[PDB]
Amino acid sequence: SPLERIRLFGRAGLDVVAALGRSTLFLGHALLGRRTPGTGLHLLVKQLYSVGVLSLAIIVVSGLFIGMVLALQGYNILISYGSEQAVGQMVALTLLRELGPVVTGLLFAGRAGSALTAEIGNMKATEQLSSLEMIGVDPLKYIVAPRLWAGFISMPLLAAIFSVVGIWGGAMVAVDWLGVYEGSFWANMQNSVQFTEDVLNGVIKSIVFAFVVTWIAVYQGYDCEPTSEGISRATTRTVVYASLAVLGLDFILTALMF
Amino acid sequence: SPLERIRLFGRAGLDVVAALGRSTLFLGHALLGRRTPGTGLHLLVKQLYSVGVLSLAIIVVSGLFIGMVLALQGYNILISYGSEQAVGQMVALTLLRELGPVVTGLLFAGRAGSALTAEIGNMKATEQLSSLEMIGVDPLKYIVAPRLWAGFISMPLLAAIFSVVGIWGGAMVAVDWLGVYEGSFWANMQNSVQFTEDVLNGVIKSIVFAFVVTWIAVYQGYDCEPTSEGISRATTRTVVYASLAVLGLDFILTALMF
Amino acid sequence: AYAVELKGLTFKRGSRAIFDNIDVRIPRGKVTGIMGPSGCGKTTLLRLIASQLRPSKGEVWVNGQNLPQLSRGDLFDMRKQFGVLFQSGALFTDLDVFENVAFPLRVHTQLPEEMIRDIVLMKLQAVGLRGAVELMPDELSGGMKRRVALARAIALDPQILLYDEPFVGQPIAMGVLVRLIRLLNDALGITSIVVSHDLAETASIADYIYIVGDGRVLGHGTPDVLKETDDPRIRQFVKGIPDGPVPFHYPARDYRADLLG
Amino acid sequence: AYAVELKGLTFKRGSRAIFDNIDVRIPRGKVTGIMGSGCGKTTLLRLIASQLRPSKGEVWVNGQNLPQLSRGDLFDMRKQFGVLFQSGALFTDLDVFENVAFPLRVHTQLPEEMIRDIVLMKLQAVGLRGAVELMPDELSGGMKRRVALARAIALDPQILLYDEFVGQPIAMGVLVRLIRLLNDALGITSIVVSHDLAETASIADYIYIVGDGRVLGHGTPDVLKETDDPRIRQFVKGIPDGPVPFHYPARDYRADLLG
Amino acid sequence: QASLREGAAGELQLAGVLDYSSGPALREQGGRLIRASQAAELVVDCSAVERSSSVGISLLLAFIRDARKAGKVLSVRALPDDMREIAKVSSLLEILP
Amino acid sequence: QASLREGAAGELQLAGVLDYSSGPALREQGGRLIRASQAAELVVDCSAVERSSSVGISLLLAFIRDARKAGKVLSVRALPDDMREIAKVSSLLEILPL
Ligand SMILES: CCCCCCCCCCCCCCCC(=O)OC[C@H](COP(=O)(O)O)OC(=O)CCCCCCCCCCCCCCC
Ligand SMILES: CCCCCCCCCCCCCCCC(=O)OC[C@H](COP(=O)(O)O)OC(=O)CCCCCCCCCCCCCCC
Ligand SMILES: CCCCCCCCCCCCCCCC(=O)OC[C@H](COP(=O)(O)O)OC(=O)CCCCCCCCCCCCCCC
Ligand SMILES: CCCCCCCCCCCCCCCC(=O)OC[C@H](COP(=O)(O)O)OC(=O)CCCCCCCCCCCCCCC
Ligand SMILES: [Mg+2]
Ligand SMILES: [Mg+2]
Repeated sequence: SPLERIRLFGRAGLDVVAALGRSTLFLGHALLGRRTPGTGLHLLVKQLYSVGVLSLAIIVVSGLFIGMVLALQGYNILISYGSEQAVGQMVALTLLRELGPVVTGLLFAGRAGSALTAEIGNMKATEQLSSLEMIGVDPLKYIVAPRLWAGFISMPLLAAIFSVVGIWGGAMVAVDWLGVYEGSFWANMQNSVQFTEDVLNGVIKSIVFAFVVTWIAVYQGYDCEPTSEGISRATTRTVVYASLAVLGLDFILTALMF
Repeated sequence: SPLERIRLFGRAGLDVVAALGRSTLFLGHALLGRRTPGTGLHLLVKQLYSVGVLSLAIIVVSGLFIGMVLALQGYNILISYGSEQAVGQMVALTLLRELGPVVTGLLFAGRAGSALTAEIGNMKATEQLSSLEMIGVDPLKYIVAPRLWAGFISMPLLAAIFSVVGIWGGAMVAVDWLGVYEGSFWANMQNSVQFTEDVLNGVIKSIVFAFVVTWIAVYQGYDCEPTSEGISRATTRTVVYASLAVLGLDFILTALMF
Repeated sequence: AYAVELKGLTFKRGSRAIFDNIDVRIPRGKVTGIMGPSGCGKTTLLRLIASQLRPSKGEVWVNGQNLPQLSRGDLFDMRKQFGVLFQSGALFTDLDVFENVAFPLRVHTQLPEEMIRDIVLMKLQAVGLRGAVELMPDELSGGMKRRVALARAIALDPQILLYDEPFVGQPIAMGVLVRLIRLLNDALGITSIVVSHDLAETASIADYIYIVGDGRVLGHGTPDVLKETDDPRIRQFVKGIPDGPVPFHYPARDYRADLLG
Repeated sequence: AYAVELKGLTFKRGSRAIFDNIDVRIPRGKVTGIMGSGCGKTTLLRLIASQLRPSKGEVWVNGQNLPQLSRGDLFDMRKQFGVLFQSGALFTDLDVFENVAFPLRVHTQLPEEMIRDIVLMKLQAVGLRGAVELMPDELSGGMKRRVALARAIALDPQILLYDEFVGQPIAMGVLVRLIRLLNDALGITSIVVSHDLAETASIADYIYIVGDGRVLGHGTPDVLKETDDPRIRQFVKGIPDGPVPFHYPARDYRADLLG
Repeated sequence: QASLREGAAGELQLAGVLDYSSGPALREQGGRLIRASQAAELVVDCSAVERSSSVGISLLLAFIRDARKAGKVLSVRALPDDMREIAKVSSLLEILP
Repeated sequence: QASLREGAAGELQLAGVLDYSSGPALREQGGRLIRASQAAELVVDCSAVERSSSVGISLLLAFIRDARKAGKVLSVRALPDDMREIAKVSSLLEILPL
């Protein structure tokens, strides 16, 4: 009935807020709650290799591909406007202030946002997390806390690597394939980057969405329902939500610095 | 040992090609094998709902955001050069001829490429698929066949909707927010689109993505190992591969047509 | 005379030889129960006598003719003879309970949608899950999710029907199911193949129980004649007896020097 | 005298009132078994392990009550019990050795050679001494539970509860022998929480039944075998039909079939 | 397979096998064709019904939903032994007359 | 908790409780400090050991891997009740020289 559908809609509405506040409390208890006995830097390293180092081939190959795409494309668009030697700054503007970090947030929400929700969500279904509180180790600090720190300090690094490989691949297709003058690429590139509005801009834009990408990826797993299908629905909710919180948050972050 | 690591690497290398060929045989048996009794168009409609219609809010909101990002950004870079009317053409050209289909393949590999492998891999873990062959319905034709069909005929449609909403949102931020002259947006836009190299180009680039995305997303699930963790690893392998099958194939599709 | 027979049956799964020259003879009309250790191919042996998995070499004589030597248009026509009750139900999630139970009907048969409802309704009654003709398989408890799957199986009225892990996670739910698997047998006169490692209730309803181990059938018989067969492996399986042919301890070095060195 | 007591215990999960004024009294040194799906017996375990805060009421475990202790003392109390969760609940990123050693490296700072002795003698007790090398997915289903039982018995808890022997005979036999050996040998309280009534009653000494929010009686396995409580006689035996309905609430076999 | 005949005076006459195949044909030639002509006191006897499945039970159940719709009352006689076992598991045994 | 003493002539003397806490201290003051001075025929008797856990078992087990390392042979006496219970498990019976 309509009165049933609207009640279900309002319930889903208020529940979405309830979850958005529960996630904030969860992030609080995870990041600055206490210091449980089982913690250390070995956890952060073990999680840094599973969240970043494992996600290295995907984003590197993707950055190479997207760079040879942006160059192979803008050259075709620049060949009509005469700004031919201006394709270098393009693969370093359309890949270093908005698309670099955005595509890195899309691939890091997909690989290490779905592989971090199906790994921290499958631990909840097999009682791997519940068997930690009964040992005495707060799972928010032993399991969730390292994953939150290996997302914060790996997605900006992955975005920088993404931008570097994309720029270099754009060079390798502009210069070696499309035959634009070699030195002009990097020259025209570096005179018009304006570090404080390109490099640091994209890096803050990557820290922002990257932090969000590993907060709504480590919470959706922690608050999934403990079943083989609850995990598989959470690992999809965390790709949807972490793609929206990459794109829309990139709009909110680019409206502040164009 | 090194002799052990290299043997394991060669085994994975040959295993990858074994899977690459098994996937092709699977797609063959799914798309043109036979006509099992349980088939129909109702399956294709039910799938088109879960694959496309459910994936409609994600890509629409994302297209709006990416459009009001593209415009809000290119206006900033093009004002420096001095070209300002053309932001409607530049914003539309990037989205329609490339970034449109690419970001749609990234969000469709994430939402309906993970909620597809997870849905068809849980169908394998709970013996939902094995209980079909023993009924007598080929699951490749009853389960996989509509899912593949839903992907082929929904991701291009979602990419077109993505490009339309992105163009319109770029207008709504250029015109209503950034104050560029209204009519010039669409005018400068439509005189320099060249349908056969921007609309049909992006549409073929999106069809090519859909065939390679909805097939590595429907196979990853069908060939997962039947466990709550095998599914969660397959729903990540299908985001990684279908992002690498979007970016890389977009590089091979844009070399064909700049 | 025999519903299912496995003449020289063996199965390969990646040069692993899950089975090597086994010979089971399923008597029709009787609740036969096959079992063994966890990971002995119990569930894999089902996909063979149901022809969901092609054997390596050998034939499975099911209700007359053999399965792996039939045309697909006739193998499908044979599929009407058996239904499968998997553990955890194996219920189609996108279909509701009514269409779930009706699915085997709408496949092999073109019956009026009103006549099909009567067949689905009487079945769902026979298992007690008649009132929940409305729900979705996740709106059902774990115990009742299996009874509706059993009803889906007994649709089309198969002459044999296989139960993989029929009574895994129970006590009252397990009782109704162990009563139904016997009622369906004595009433319908259909061959039941209960295939679970849970020995007590299996032997309770079984009439000719088998044991499968490490690729070969490790004997068989009536539950009492199998209770004291003096086969070390089978006496170790039929009773608790933690240590026996199957090692209780794992293959390691002497414990004396284990912590010493 | 009693290891665990639930004085006026009740639990609420999203205004559903899972429990309502239950009172269980776990006798120490004895294998007690609280069998019952809806009864949410697994949820109760958390309560008596203080993984879940009760709605109102206190759980007297080995003396003082759990929900009224400081976190630095609640953790210090956690040393008293271990949990043998079904399917192993084994840390996947850790190997079997570090898996069993994990409870040691948490509450204790012992030399890494002394931790090895306890892990080695603890893994040998369950029979899984040779697989000190593997990863929890390289272990079979039944064998994985045995390593978990060893991780639990590490630190030598005084009580231990094994929620869900299930879905596995030779393996189930070793497990049901170990849960009794660990009890009579170590003198530790065992709380076996499984639906499999037969083997529970086999090892149980004071078995409970939890149903629809309230403890539906309790006692020794034989005194509970014929308590004449319709619900409990329906649970303790097969008897498909009884207080718990065999049929779902349909409308009418005459009307719904014809109308 | 089987056939249906001898209407218009009750005494409905049923032939050998009522399975999934012979279901819809028997229903169509009985449901509207036969049961519309019938007057009253309808008796159907499954005397020459040697093998049958639940499909057959649904058929006899497909014979009551319309006689009741057509007001006139029906009853079943000479029910096959195979149908009786199928009828016994279900709660519809009392429903059948 | 407990203490360790009376070395250099075997006859190692053990005090009351050997738990997770008193473990490392007893090992350190026994392992290198005490067992290095010892000569031979080492006997350790857990007479005044009234409560103990498996940490105590591993302590007695850590007393053997160094005497064997130091060549001289040791044996345990006065095995208390609870220690025996944990030693009546796996590799702590015949392994333990008593
Ligand atoms: C006075 C209090 C009013 C309440 C305010 C709550 C609003 C926030 C929630 C929005 C409604 C969500 C309904 C869920 C839909 C559904 O069916 O539910 C579907 C899903 C979840 O359910 P599924 O299990 O079906 O996945 O919900 C969502 O998709 C959640 C939406 C997240 C959006 C919230 C954050 C957006 C932030 C931007 C706000 C600024 C606006 C800018 C424009 C000017
Ligand atoms: C000429 C050939 C075309 C080149 C590209 C082909 C496309 C496919 C290859 C891309 C790599 C696939 C990795 C998938 C990610 C994954 O497995 O996900 C990340 C995984 C994690 O492994 P798990 O399965 O254990 O989680 O990391 C790996 O172990 C992958 C190892 C592969 C490393 C090779 C790629 C490195 C650099 C790529 C080439 C450099 C480009 C420059 C050359 C000019
Ligand atoms: C004119 C139109 C313009 C409108 C623009 C709107 C932009 C809105 C931004 C989009 C963000 C969507 C978030 C999706 C999360 C969701 O659905 O939220 C829903 C989910 C849970 O939903 P469930 O009930 O389905 O599980 O939330 C979570 O699981 C936790 C996510 C919380 C993170 C929220 C992001 C806040 C970021 C704040 C940091 C900013 C730092 C900047 C400093 C410089
Ligand atoms: C206009 C022409 C028409 C175009 C037609 C489309 C072509 C179809 C291509 C098929 C793609 C393979 C699908 C495999 C199926 C599957 O599930 O494949 C799965 C298996 C993996 O097996 P596992 O399950 O063992 O991991 O293989 C893969 O991982 C496939 C990864 C796909 C990556 C695509 C990369 C292509 C881009 C290459 C660019 C290189 C350029 C280098 C220059 C420097
Ligand atoms: Mg099995
Ligand atoms: Mg439970």
